[PDB]
Amino acid sequence: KVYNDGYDDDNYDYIVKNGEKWMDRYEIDSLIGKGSFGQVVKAYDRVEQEWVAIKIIKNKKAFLNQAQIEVRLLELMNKHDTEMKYYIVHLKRHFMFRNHLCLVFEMLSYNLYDLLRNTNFRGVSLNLTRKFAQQMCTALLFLATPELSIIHCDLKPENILLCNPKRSAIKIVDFGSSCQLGQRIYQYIQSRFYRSPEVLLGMPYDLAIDMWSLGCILVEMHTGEPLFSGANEVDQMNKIVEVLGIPPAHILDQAPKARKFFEKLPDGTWNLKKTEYKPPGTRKLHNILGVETGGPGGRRAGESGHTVADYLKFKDLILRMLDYDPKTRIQPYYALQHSFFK
Ligand SMILES: CO[C@@H]1[C@H](N(C)C(=O)c2ccccc2)C[C@H]2O[C@]1(C)n1c3ccccc3c3c4c(c5c6ccccc6n2c5c31)C(=O)NC4
Repeated sequence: KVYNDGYDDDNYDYIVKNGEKWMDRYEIDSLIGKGSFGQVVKAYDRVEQEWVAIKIIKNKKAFLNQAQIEVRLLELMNKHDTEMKYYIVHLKRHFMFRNHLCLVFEMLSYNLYDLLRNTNFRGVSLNLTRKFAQQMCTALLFLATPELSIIHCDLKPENILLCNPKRSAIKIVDFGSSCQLGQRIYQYIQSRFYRSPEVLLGMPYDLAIDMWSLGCILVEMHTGEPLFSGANEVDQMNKIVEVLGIPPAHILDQAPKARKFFEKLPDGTWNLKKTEYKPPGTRKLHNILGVETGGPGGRRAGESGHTVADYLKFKDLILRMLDYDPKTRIQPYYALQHSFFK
């Protein structure tokens, strides 16, 4: 039982070895990430004299073909001149090495989930959250470039990395599972916590599903907990409704999976199917954010930049991101014009 001459394990993953030299160029330091696609390695590039992250794709057609699509999107994105591209992780180059496709990315620092973990899931300031909010909106404006029209499709704290551990600059990484506007190919998409209503109801969707994700992420960044932490899709929708109420009838009348979560009563209105929740719309975002009670858990009482006014602008922006209708849900260009960023 030997795989690819001893270089691979039984999952077609490359057996990583610390200190290994590739092509008299890359000095492999250690394994820093792992996934179904394969592995991510820290390394030093002798030619450019810089630390890089090498994503080593499994030696398997399924995963190689997926990675070739990633490479297309990244190169497509990195070609565009506009400065909005410096919120996407840079793909420096790619190559084949002992039958594994290898993507060389710039090396970034911690991810926003690490950040939350350090606070013991109590969150970061509204002032830091604003900075992240603006940069993420700018990155979405970029993905909305008509010639790109890219749906990241899986936005979450662990996919948003800091450039430098002492600055607020962030970049979105991992477009491996990244949809693109067009004919619908997929329906089970996004990570559950950040999955939009249109996806849950099996409806048409577009770039607006990333905006939904962002709304959930920003609240999470300031409280430290996920806004909608569903253990399954029923739980997920039920938690969304707690805060936002029953979705509008005109959406549910069209929703193919409306009946997974709701029933249409004889009077024509929609209610939740019974399955431990607060009534629709009664777990108010106002109170989740602690608008008038000194922020979440009162921990921001007396910190500057956390007044009622400051919280009202943030709350308003968030609600416009969590619009049930993806046609009127706020768009990136308008997000950046909001009072919360002035
Ligand atoms: C996005 O981070 C992933 C890894 N997660 C976030 C996890 O394993 C986590 C899952 C759940 C909860 C917490 C972490 C961290 C690590 O490897 C992963 C696979 N990666 C990928 C995957 C796909 C494309 C690009 C990357 C990168 C990249 C980097 C990266 C990392 C840098 C430093 C430490 C860890 C680390 N990682 C990185 C990573 C990177 O610097 N550039 C691209």
